[PDB]
Amino acid sequence: MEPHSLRYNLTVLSWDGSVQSGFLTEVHLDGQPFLRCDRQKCRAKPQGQWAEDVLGNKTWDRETRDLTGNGKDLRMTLAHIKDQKEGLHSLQEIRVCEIHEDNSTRSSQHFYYDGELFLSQNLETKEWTMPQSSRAQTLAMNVRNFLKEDAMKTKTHYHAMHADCLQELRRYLKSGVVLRRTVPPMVNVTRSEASEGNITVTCRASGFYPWNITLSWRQDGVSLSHDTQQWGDVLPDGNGTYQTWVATRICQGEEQRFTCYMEHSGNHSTHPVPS
Amino acid sequence: ESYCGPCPKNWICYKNNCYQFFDESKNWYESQASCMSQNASLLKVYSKEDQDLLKLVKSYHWMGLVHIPTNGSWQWEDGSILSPNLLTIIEMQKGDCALYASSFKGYIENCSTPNTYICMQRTV
Amino acid sequence: IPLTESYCGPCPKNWICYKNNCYQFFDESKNWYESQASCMSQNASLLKVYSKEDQDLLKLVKSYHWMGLVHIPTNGSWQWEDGSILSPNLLTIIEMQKGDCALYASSFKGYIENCSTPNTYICMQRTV
Repeated sequence: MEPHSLRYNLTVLSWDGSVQSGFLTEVHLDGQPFLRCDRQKCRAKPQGQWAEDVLGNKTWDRETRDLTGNGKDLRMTLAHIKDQKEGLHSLQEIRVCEIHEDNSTRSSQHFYYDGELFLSQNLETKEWTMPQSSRAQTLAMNVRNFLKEDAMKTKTHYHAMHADCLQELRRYLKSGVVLRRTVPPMVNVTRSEASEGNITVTCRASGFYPWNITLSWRQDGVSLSHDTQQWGDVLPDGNGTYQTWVATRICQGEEQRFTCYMEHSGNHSTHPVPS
Repeated sequence: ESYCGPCPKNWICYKNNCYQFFDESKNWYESQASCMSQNASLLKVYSKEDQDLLKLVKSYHWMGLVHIPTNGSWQWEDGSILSPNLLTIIEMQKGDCALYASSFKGYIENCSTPNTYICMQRTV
Repeated sequence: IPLTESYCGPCPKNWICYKNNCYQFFDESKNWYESQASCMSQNASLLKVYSKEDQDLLKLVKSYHWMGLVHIPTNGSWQWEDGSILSPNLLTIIEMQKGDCALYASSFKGYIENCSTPNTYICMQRTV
């Protein structure tokens, strides 16, 4: 199964070299919109483990306290980036961590300027990396030097940065706010009418999660060619789950000879064509 | 000495000077006032050696440094003229006031923009 | 209202004094034990946090600095350089490096690190 993750995406803006007061920070938990914080406060985006609104929000003080500090720091960082082009400019600092099945972790820090990545650091190895672009390299050095000389960022700052993200991911999981549950698909097999002794059988699987799923038709138990089948994409429901479908043409009468094989998160089921 | 200079009750005392930090976000003007309210002023920076402790300051705060257009120089809210070789000033937000940041920096901000501030008062 | 200007208690020459507690920041990265000794060699100790209120200045310190928070194998708890157990809602202790010491960080945080790793430190002397 996929790893639990946490992502903070901070963004600061400037107009004609003038760094604006407000900034935004988006927190995503296991790939879901979790928090929205402007210069003032953090607020939860819908669906919790609750489903109403009253949740113990005020603990958003912790994230409010910290995300604002980083917001302010990033403003000083944008200030050191002198650009001679009128208009808007944006600077983003994206911090992300993950927890895989084996409980091993992954974690990084990325900087974006006007939408393009220019610097990043693997917080596991502590090794900076930058795109092979004349322009990106200038930006990179500007920020890396500011973090060294002005910001006064030590070797320990990055050790703590790595820990912070991981401890908060664990704080959210340990609190049960993250309810990643499997939702087995519903399976329905339907047929079209015989337009020359032939019919199109369709196997539809819907409302499932996670995203990964295997669907395919079989003749006498042997899976058909990919070229002889029509595949639907995997579409989000609008409820947090997904639907997809597979189909194939068969000579009317051979019906009970065909079956739809499906495997989704451990379960492998077989579905015949209705009679 | 074993005792730190005359200071308002419960303020931070270092080398005879007194400081205090205020969480309440306010604009320069409204901040300048907050200080005077307690017979003080916005942080004034005169010595890198005497105001040594200023290197430990996290984040940025309102300072008492203003900018006068007519001439084109930065001078303290009292009257004093920023003594060269102290603060490295940086253009952050278009404006006439400046915030203090760790390792003797001064970021320019719009005096109307609320922020936290530091009030200080010297000794004779 | 008047304007009462008082003095701050007995502190080593040019140390910081706040609410009758002395503090000094040493930017000479040193071993935890080397720091303990450094503060003990001045009739002080490594910073001890006992109240977010009495020591609110600690809210605005940047970077990480050694403090008297010591581990205990038997239990697994923490206590200061004098049996003083660590109070409940004072510090958020983040597990940074597997170690038995802790660095103090801004906004009452404690990062666990290797006691044999050099870092800057803070000494604290509680005025008589």
